[PDB]
Amino acid sequence: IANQPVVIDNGSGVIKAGFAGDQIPKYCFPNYVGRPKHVRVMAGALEGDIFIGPKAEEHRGLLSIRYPMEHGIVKDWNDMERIWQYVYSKDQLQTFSEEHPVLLTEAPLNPRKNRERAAEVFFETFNVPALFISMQAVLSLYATGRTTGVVLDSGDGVTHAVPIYEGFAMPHSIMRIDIAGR
Amino acid sequence: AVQNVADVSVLQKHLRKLVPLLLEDGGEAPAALEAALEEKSALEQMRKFLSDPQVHTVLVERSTLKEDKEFISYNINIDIHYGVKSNSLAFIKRTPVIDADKPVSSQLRVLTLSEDSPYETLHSFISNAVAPFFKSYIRESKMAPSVEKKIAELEMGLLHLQQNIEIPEISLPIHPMITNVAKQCYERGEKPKVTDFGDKVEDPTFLNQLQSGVNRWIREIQKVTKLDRDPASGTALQEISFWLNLERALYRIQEKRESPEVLLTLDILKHGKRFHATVSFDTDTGLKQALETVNDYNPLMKDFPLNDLLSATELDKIRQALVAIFTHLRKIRNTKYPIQRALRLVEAISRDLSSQLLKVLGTRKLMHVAYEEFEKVMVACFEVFQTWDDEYEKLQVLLRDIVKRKREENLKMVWRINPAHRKLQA
Amino acid sequence: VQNVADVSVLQKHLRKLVPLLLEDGGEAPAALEAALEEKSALEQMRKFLSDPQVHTVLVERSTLKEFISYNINIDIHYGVKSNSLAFIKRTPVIDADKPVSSQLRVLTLSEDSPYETLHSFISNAVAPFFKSYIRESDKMAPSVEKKIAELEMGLLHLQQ
Amino acid sequence: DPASGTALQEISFWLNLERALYRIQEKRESPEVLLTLDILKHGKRFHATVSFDTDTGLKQALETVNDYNPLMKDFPLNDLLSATELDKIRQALVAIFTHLRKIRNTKYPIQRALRLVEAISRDLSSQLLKV
Ligand SMILES: Nc1ncnc2c1ncn2[C@@H]1O[C@H](COP(=O)(O)OP(=O)(O)O)[C@@H](O)[C@H]1O
Repeated sequence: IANQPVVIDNGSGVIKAGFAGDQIPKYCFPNYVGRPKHVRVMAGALEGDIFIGPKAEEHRGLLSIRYPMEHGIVKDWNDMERIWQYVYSKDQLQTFSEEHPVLLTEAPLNPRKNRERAAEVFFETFNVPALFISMQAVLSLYATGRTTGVVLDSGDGVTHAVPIYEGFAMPHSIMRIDIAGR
Repeated sequence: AVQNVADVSVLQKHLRKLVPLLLEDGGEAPAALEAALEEKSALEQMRKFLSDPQVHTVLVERSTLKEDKEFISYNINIDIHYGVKSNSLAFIKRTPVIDADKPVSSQLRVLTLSEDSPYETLHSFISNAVAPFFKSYIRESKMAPSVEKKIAELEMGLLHLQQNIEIPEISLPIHPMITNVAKQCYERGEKPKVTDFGDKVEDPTFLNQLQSGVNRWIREIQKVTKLDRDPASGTALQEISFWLNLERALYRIQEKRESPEVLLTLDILKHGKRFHATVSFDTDTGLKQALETVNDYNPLMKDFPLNDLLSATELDKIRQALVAIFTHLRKIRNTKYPIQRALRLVEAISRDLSSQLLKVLGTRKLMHVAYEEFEKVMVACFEVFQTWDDEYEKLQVLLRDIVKRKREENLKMVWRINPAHRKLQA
Repeated sequence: VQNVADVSVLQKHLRKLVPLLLEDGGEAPAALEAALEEKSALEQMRKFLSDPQVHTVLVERSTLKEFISYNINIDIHYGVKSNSLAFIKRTPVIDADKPVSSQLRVLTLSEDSPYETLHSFISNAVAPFFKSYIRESDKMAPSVEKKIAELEMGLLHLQQ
Repeated sequence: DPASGTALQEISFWLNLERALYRIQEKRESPEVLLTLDILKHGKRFHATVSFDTDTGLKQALETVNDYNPLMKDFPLNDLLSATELDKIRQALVAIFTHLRKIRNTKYPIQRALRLVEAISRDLSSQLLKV
């Protein structure tokens, strides 16, 4: 038992999150981590090093923006921890990661280590009551309401097609190339 | 740091001048108080009181011993123990040791432990000197909210102690701001609408706290709905009364469920498109199935003829009583009675049968009568035993056809019952 | 349920009980006489002795500026330098022809904070009284004794 | 001092600091205090404004206490101090160390944490000596 499931849609370029049952995702921001490049000289400067979200977007000139996830695969887990931790901050959710089960979108054909270490991150540092990793095409077809059909997506780092038949996403027909938006 | 440990003089004078005002209708120090103060044991109790830093209390009892009309003598001890014919008293020091060059009374916490029973004694002192005092102190402003609740439920626990509730009845707390909103509507007489919060309805932290409260409510309901104990634990009347308590208690849980304030919270979660807590409020809570099983056993538990067995000292009264109770119990064919539950029930019935027969043999003086009266009593004993055997076989056949009409399985049901009456029969 | 206990009866017990708990023995001071002759206090004694819905009455010992300010207030409150002393009725009927002192319960409330104050009163005298009673002489008695120890521990931590 | 003192004093300590700083920041963010700063900035007496916005450790204090708060929120050490049953003491040890597992998201000083564990052991020996 918990409060409400939090649907955190990842993405190599734009993370999107909010509570389940919501109509539109209320919290969406780029999936990058910006830390300053210049030298802190004057006091009263922008305190704190790592910036994520609207503040990192605003003072874009100072940062040295990098991406922790590329081609749907996490390259740095520390930046991802800070991003997820930012999702649970006072600027986005204002909640705790102990009373919310987590729905987590994830791209197909990814390494097992993504699900494994991502699960460790949630259930250990966040200690969420329940985690559920899923595909992305299945969710898109559920969003349109129909049930059988292929799904052609191209996010920021991946692109794939999944022929879904009544929910059973056929695992032997998921072509996937790594040429996307970014 | 105290270099002036108070002399016994000022304390004895404080006792003689103040203590009789509480132990009489004003009055003065009686001669028994002076002899009771000059008791070597009492002097060393008050000296250990004024010298030992860990000693805080002491008992100044008002013993009223009879036929001397009653005498008035005083008992002094550091240990505090309740008396039934005495006005005891308690002296607590604010300091570890008293510095008598200030008011010694202002370094004593005189608490009156009169002859009123400790249950209502603590209830009186809490409800009239702790709850308004400490709660006013938190009104002027943490461990304190927990302390506050422990004050309330501790004193209420004394009531639970007295009346023997046996079932926890826990209320469902709602968020305070919602209570202020309903209070604002209560000042007018308007029904507090769902959209009274307006923008506050479709917000994240608001619905978050709402689900937190409803989730704790579900745990409060499940705390007592799934509760169960050993069917043979305690006497027969205890288990039977326990099922009765569960019936009325689950109805009280339904009462707390059907209030419009709780429904208002449910409307908040429904209007905010959060179906989880709403559907789980009735499905995740086992209250519905608990109430339906309660209602299945509800007529079976009301009007139980165990009192026919209570004041039955004559074996003929026991014969007719045993047949009556079992014929009333015959309605378990339509209410699905369990096997092992019925067998432990039967052994509980035999437990009370044995208890009644034990006192019956006590009030019989059977070791001195002639064989004529003893023969009649003997035959009456076997009369009761035969009513047990043949009617119990009728109840056996009754449960046999019950298990046949239900068609469930082939369990290893034990009918090798060794009740509480064959022990005396042999 | 036969009569009404006049203000003067408990006035006599107040003027004779205040010197040995709020003063340093002797006579009831001028502040106590003014407080006992207070019209408000007269109504408090009438409602405390002849109205079954008033369980309390408090005789506070307040000091301000080195100035004596006694008071009779039924509602219990706390002042930082208030060495309160209350009268609590046991039974909902208090008599006048009978002894008025053997029908109530008197209780001080010193200038210490209610943390150590109520911890001292409850934790020091309630526990041996209740424990020695129930461990001599129904259902939830030892668990309510546990609750007493829990309240005791909470006040202890509020003090330290 | 994280070394000496009871552990309860430390838990209550950080909570009381959050309360103090929370009320402090609400006093600071009031429009009256804001207008005093506006007056000094319009008067250009930047000594007062810069010293008010950078010399007080408030901004860092709120940050530090909020980083320690998840470990400090609802620390169940009272359970050791609650029941005399040795099994209850064991269960309290279990719940306490599972609550101490929360350090992964708090960045609290590990040395202070070790001293906190020793304070817990002082409570352990105290409760056992009592029982
Ligand atoms: N109007 C647009 N035209 C073309 N590309 C866009 C436009 N808007 C966004 N994009 C690209 O699409 C990406 C968004 O996809 P994204 O939501 O990241 O998918 P996922 O979240 O599954 O990674 C962004 O990286 C951006 O580069």
